Amino acid sequence: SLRDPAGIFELVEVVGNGTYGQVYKGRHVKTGQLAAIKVMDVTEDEEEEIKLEINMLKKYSHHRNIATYYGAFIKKSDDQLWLVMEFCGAGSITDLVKNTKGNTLKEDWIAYISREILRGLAHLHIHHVIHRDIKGQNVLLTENAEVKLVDFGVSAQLDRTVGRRNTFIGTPYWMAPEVIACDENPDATYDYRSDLWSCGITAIEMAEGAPPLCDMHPMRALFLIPRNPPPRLKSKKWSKKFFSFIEGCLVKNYMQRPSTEQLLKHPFIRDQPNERQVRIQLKDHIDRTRK
Ligand SMILES: CNC(=O)c1c(C(N)=O)nc2n1[C@H]1C[C@H](C1)c1ccc(C#CC(C)(C)c3ncc(C)o3)cc1-2
Repeated sequence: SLRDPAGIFELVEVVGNGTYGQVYKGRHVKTGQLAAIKVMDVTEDEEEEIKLEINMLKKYSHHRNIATYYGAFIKKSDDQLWLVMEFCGAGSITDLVKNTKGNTLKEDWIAYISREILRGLAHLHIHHVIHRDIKGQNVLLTENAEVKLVDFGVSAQLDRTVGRRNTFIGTPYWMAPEVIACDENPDATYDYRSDLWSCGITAIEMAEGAPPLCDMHPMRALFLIPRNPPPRLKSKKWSKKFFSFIEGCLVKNYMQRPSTEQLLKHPFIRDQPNERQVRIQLKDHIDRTRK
């Protein structure tokens, strides 16, 4: 039932990569409006599973902190599946830190971005959806400094032979301990609280420019996350509220880790006086980097 994108959408250039496939800057032919397009090689037997993934994307993307779902297309050739969503022109928060002097963001910026992540997560969690891949690369900015989540998990449940696009393991650095299977955790599953650990790692990334364990081989990092104590910010310059926020996100045992609603009520998230100027400071930084 998925039509060919010819005359509807066109690919302009590559903007990045997912765990599988590539993400392009795309254009709606008739209006010229931009859209981001996730292009992945798919076989004709993957079709039934993809249709189930589509309905999940459509249903839970209707929130201002989640990139909006536009539509799905199959470019016949293996064939290509095109997942069309809202374009977030200012790129990822990973790019934002990398393109800032000293590779560090102001604490009030971290507070604003983290709250927006948490609001997007709260919307997903209330609908029984775990994001499963929160990281700076999956947290995007638009031209008017709006924060949007991308690439929330839509797979599994069919017991089938997992399709090629779902056979890859991404980066481990933002993974919660409980998600990594070991001798004491044979069936390591995602809990909604696994996203909160990832949110905490993302705040360290905004603060230091890199997640903890960045100097290690990804396989070595995967082994250390379940064994290592909660990660900490290296500098002492940070406020007591920021250290307390990181502590909450990064409670080692997920069983005592706070919920998304509890973390949205944390003073570092809840008490944002300079909220108005932060959004202005971000918009001005977006334009400064663009040119
Ligand atoms: C400048 N923009 C981007 O770089 C940009 C944009 C975007 N939407 O603009 N999207 C991405 N990127 C980067 C590549 C990687 C991060 C990346 C990686 C994965 C994805 C994605 C995705 C899907 C599953 C299609 C989605 N998410 C939300 C919905 C409704 O559907 C998107 C992106």
